[PDB]
Amino acid sequence: GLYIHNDTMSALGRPQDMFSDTAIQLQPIFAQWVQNIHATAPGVTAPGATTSTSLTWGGGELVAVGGKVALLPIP
Amino acid sequence: SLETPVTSSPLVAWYLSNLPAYRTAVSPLLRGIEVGLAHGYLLVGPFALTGPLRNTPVHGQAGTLGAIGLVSILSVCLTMYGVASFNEGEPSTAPVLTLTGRKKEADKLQTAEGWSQFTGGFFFGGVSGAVWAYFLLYVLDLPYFF
Amino acid sequence: WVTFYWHWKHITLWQGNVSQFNESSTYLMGWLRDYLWLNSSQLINGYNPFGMNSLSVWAWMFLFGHLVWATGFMFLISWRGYWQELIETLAWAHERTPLANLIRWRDKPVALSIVQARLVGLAHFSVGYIFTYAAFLIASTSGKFG
Amino acid sequence: GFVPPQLDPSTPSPIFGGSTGGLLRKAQVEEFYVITWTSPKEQVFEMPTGGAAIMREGPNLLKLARKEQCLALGNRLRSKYKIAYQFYRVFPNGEVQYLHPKDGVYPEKVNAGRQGVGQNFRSIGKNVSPIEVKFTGKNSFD
Amino acid sequence: MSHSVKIYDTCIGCTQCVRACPTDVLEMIPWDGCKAKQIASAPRTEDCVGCKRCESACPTDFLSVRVYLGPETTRSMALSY
Amino acid sequence: ESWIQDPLHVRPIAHAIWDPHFGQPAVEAFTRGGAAGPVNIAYSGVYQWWYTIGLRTNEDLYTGALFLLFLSTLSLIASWLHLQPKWKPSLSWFKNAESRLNHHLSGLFGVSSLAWTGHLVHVAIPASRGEYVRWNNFLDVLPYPQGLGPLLTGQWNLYAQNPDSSNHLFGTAQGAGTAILTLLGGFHPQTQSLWLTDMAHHHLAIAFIFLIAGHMYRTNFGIGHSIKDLLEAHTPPGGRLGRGHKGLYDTINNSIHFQLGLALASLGVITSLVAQHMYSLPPYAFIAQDFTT
Amino acid sequence: NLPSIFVPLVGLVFPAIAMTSLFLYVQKKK
Amino acid sequence: LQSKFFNTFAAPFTKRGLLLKFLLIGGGSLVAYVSASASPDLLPIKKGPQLPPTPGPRGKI
Amino acid sequence: ISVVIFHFSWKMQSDVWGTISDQGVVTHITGGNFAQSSITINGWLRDFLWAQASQVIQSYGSSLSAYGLFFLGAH
Ligand code: CLA
Ligand code: SF4
Ligand code: SF4
Repeated sequence: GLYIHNDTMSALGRPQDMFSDTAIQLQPIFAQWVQNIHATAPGVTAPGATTSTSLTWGGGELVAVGGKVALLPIP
Repeated sequence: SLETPVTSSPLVAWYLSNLPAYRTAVSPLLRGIEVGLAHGYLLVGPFALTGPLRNTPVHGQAGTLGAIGLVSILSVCLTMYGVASFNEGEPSTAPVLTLTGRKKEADKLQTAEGWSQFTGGFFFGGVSGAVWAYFLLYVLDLPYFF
Repeated sequence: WVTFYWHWKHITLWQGNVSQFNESSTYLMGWLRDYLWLNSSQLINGYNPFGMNSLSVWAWMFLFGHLVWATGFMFLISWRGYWQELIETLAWAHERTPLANLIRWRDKPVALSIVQARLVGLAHFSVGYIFTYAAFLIASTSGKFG
Repeated sequence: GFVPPQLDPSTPSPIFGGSTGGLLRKAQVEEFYVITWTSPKEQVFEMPTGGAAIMREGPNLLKLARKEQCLALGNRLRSKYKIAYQFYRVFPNGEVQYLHPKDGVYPEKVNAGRQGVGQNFRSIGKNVSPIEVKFTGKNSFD
Repeated sequence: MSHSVKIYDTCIGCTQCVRACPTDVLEMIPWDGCKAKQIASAPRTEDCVGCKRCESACPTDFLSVRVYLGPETTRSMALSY
Repeated sequence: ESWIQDPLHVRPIAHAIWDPHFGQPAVEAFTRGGAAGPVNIAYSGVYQWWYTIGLRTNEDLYTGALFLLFLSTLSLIASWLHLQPKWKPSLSWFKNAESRLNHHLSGLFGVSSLAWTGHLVHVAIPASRGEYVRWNNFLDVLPYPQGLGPLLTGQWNLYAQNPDSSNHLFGTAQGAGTAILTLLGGFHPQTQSLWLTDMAHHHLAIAFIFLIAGHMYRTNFGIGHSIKDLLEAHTPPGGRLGRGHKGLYDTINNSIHFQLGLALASLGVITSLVAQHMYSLPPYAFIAQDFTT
Repeated sequence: NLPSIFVPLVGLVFPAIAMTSLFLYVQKKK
Repeated sequence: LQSKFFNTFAAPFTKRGLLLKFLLIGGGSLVAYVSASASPDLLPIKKGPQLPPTPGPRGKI
Repeated sequence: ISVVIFHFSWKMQSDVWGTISDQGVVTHITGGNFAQSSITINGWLRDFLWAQASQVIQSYGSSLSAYGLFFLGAH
């Protein structure tokens, strides 16, 4: 339904009543929170690790190989 | 059915058995006016805060108008049921036996005259509930998150 | 297959590009690329995160055509006996929920009959099949008016 | 004619924890069925509404909401455990009606004295075409 | 009478329909028109659910028990609620 | 009224839009065709058809609305009227397959086509030559300056004398000839449609075929075929068609589902025929350049 | 002007009275 | 006290025949009155575009 | 499953994959349009089915032709 309502409002020229980042917002916080935890895990909760277990955690830096992105934090 | 904690327990069986729909031994007019009070005062929020006028300074008076109508429509949907499910002189269809086995009176609500009283209670309570929200939320309006 | 043929042959003519039909119309990808995919560029932009146009209503109906059509399959493929067992559980849940065992169906609920589903399933398929094409036919031609 | 039916008494039902497949409001308004059987040994069977309950010694009794259910168990008992059974129909007011053997003998074998309701003495190809019954209350088969 | 169940004269008295009625409609009565000397009979058509399995077990030229679906009642619709 | 003034640059308008869910940029977007608010552009091609058949202002349309509204009221009376006793036909009335085929062939198909010819040469054709003829004055004007004579004498060879010139502007008198019935067959050069004077002739021609085809079957006056007899007589010798068409009279004349089947089959074909002919031979002015229509 | 009255009447009221009228007629019993 | 205050002040709305008439007829009048006398600044359609029209393709046709 | 593998394909092309500048700025395959266009059902038609089927559709005459045929053949 949220997709249908989005589409209807957009079709009627009301892009300020759609569900999007620029309008009524629905932010996934629980995923955004857990992303935060795994980003700072190398600091405290896993002192052995040099870096996080991946690069899609909400922090860090990309890895470039031959002019092609390997990974970067996925928002 | 089965007796699980949810379907039978002192806390559950005291919560349900003491709200207007189940207080089988009081006048159905009041059982309609309580019900309309709780429901009416309830749905004034989402109409006023999420409607198509929430940004405008008429968000207070556009939600209330919205809730007032929805109470009116349900009042019609109430009357259509009462007039099509009961006959003017037919007795009540409610169970007259309690769990212990004591044969109590049939509920007056399950009756053409009773239900038509009940909707009179719901409608008057519904509009009364939905104005009482508007008064509080735009006179005595400090603490709230609106 | 008839109206497709009339539209594309004429839509190339009206632009004075009659070579395009006379070559692409011998292999299927020609019909899929050069008629469907190509001519629907203006229709699907009826409304995007940048703005809307006159063609928005035809863009909306276009999808609305796809939606009813896809609901048609539900009645053609899934046959009755499955849904009938699904209703019976539901008609049990409603009979045990407190505050909701006070409302009783006058006419018992049953799943659609075998023939009815076929008729209903075909009604959706036809409606969705007309509205879809009727939207693409008008928007694509009127978009260029040529 | 020796057909005095069984005249249902009130006996003890089997041990069972109860399930969601029991009667519904249809029982309180239209009708519901009971099926009384006697066992020689306390065993475990499977209920038509799912799950397993244990029959106890001697006269049982058990209520089900349809007729297909009373018989569906009725086949299982007569087949698996070689055991007798009837069933009834109970009305809201309280009048109980004898149903299953209907003569004391299962309908599979022949009793000299039952009726012949519902028979056409002609092959099926000889029915009348639908023009011969139009604008009447008749049908081809009737 | 809810549904109409009709048994013809072709029937050879094999007691395959009666044993296959799940709600006890059909039954067997004496005859004199077969070697088996018995023909089926349908004196309880009310409870007839319409499950054509009663005549998926009649082994004759075309059929000897036939089922015509008419109006539906609360038991001929097999409603449990 | 505006679309007439330039048929190739003014979107025909179907109706107005009042949808209280519309936001502001939609209200702007759907305002077109020289209106003041949102509208819908008409793609049913009514605008051209009413241009051709002579309508010219709004006011012709309003009375056009009222009249049809009255005709609808008349029909509703009839559906009620023929249910009371002393107004319902008996069986033999409906089953009269002969007297019906005379009227339908001669009255329904026949006269109506003759009368439509009358309108084409009393209003339509005069409209396309700048003459505005209406119920007020249609008694003064002459369809042909020597009208109603040349037909009686037998020298019908005058009504095709001096047709519309090649350089014709559809709404005015430039190049406007005076011929009313012609046989030209081409296209009107300006509007890319069939000539008016052909279409008047054609409805006049097939106004005759049906009238003469209408007196075939016998009703009350002792002449004309019996459709039962024709079916019986056509029994091929040699037996290759068995007893042929014997007895098909009653089977058709007693089975409604048979009569409906035939009606649909014939109606199913000509509708495809209508679709195939309209797009090749545009019969309405300025409809071959409105591509969407 | 006139659309603003006739659109709601055929869109909101005339449906409501229609649905509520049929519902009684369908669900009658005599 | 609440019983008596509520019991008399909801009596007119109770007879189901009358309640059904007043709901539709009165409501249908109110829906009519609100839209026919709404501000143009809260209903976009009720106000006009008041902005220039964009021409279509191929001239204006 | 189909929507999952649609979700993965668009999210990675729009937010993760893509070339990388020598300077350091990153340009993803579809220009980062997932966050705005994926919320409308018509969005999944314009910018995913219609715009990312270009390569398969015009894959005639080069080594990717066998996919052009299978695309039709699977329909
Ligand atoms: C095929 C027949 C036919 C048709 C369909 C039309 C159609 C039309 N004519 Mg027309 N006309 C015709 C023949 C026809 N004409 C003939 C033969 C003449 C010469 C006399 C005229 C002379 C003429 C003039 C002078 C004018 C029109 C006008 C019009 C237009 C408006 C109609 C109107 O105002 O109704 C009103 C009609 C009347 C008041 C007369 C009604 C005549 C009888 C009663 C009709 C009988 C129908 C019948 C009862 C149906 C029964 C149905 C039942 C079975 C259910 C319309 C396009 C007008 C126009 O172009 O724009 C304003 C106009 O001014 N016509
Ligand atoms: S359809 Fe079923 S119930 Fe009816 S006779 Fe046959 S087997 Fe018995
Ligand atoms: S199955 Fe057929 S043949 Fe056998 S007993 Fe029944 S009706 Fe007779």
